[PDB]
Amino acid sequence: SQGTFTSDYSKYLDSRRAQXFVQWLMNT
Repeated sequence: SQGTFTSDYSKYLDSRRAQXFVQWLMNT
């Protein structure tokens, strides 16, 4: 099963996506 490295990397990717969304929400 995915270890801490892979799971933490996925949380990092999720953080990038969520920040992506934050930016989109402000865009016009």
